[PDB]
Amino acid sequence: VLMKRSITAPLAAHISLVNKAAVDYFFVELHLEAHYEALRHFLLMED
Amino acid sequence: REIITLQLGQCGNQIGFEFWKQLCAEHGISPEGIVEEFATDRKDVFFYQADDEHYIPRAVLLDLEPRVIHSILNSPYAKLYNPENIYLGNNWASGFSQGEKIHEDIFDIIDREADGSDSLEGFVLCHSIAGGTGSGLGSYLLERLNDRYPKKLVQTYSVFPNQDEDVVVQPYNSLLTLKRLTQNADCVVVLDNTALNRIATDRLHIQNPSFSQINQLVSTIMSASTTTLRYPGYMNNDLIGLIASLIPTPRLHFLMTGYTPLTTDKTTVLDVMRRLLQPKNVMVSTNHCYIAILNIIQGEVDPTQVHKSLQRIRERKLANFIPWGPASIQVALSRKSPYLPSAHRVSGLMMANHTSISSLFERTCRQYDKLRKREAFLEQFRKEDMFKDNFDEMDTSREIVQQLIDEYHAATRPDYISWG
Repeated sequence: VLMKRSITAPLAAHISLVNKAAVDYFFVELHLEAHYEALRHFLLMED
Repeated sequence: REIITLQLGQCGNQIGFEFWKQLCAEHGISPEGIVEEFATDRKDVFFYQADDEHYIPRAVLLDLEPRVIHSILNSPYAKLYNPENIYLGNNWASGFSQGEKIHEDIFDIIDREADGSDSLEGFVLCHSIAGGTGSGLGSYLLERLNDRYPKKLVQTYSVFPNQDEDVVVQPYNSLLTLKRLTQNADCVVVLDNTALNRIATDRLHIQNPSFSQINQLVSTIMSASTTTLRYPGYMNNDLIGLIASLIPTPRLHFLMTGYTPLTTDKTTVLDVMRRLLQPKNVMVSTNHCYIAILNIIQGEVDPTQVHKSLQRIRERKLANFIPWGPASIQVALSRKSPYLPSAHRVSGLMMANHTSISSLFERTCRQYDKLRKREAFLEQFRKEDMFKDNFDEMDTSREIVQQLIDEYHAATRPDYISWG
């Protein structure tokens, strides 16, 4: 219908994929999941 | 912290050798000591960091008239340990008299192993009551550890002689060694021949080779009790802080030891806690109730189930205790060992003080008294005569264990401002 949300449907599929790639780029490359259990490992006495 | 196994008795040396081969299979090590290629974690609780990453186990072998050292000699476990730690009767009094004359060099062995370790905190004993050579020599070693080291721990993983009334000299020896364990040892983990033998006949189809499977059971129990010390958790990994919660009553330091897999060949923590509080899963043999309970769960565990399990266990009144304080059931978590060769990695353990063990102690309080009245089973050995002329040490042991019974029954009461 008349709206600017018909334009976004073949574009938001790439924008959301870029966002998911950013979060996965955090986890599997910068090891963001290991950093939580590393700071835990000294700050709530987990060593 | 770091503890050194002092094995004594025939079954004590058997469970010591079984414990070291169990830890050799458990850790990623060779039977020479060399680190493997599938093995950072801590390997410093029982092993010295020796020469080529040789995790040499720190142990003391004591006996009389050697039997099992030949089986050690023709095995690859004379190449894992023994850089010089192996030292070469049938009654408590003969063992006491034999340990009296050679107390100097065995105390030198204890000093040598204490100097060998890097942080001495306790002396753990892998011992069998009335194993033959263990009786008497073990009690004298306990007296030596109490006199020389009041600042360190004495831990005793031990089996106690119950045959359901076999041998007619073992109640005297076990009662005297039990009095020595009360006055000269700091914590006792109690096990029984009938309980382990009955569970062995239940889970398997054996009755005659009880010793070789009792070695496996005691080794699994000892590895489970030291799993959180050997492999790093972050709760009370020193022995002092771990046994600090385990003993609620300062004279009643005999702990129940259950194990939810009887054979290790899914489940929630609620179901294994309901299993684990039942005495049929416990390898230990009126109003009886616990004083304080603690359990350790290691495996593929979800921690919010440890929450809900603790909630439902204490509220449905299956943790049975009437204390003189607030002393309660405790949850504890452990990490299951990486590179166990064992499958089915969910396993549970309980360390709790129960007054029901007093009834089993009362059987020994019967037996010696019965064998004192018939007077053909004290046997009138001359070593017992030179131990004590009046034979009042056995009456002293009976008095001490009678105080222990009255202290169990007073700990059932909400008052411990009065015991008998």
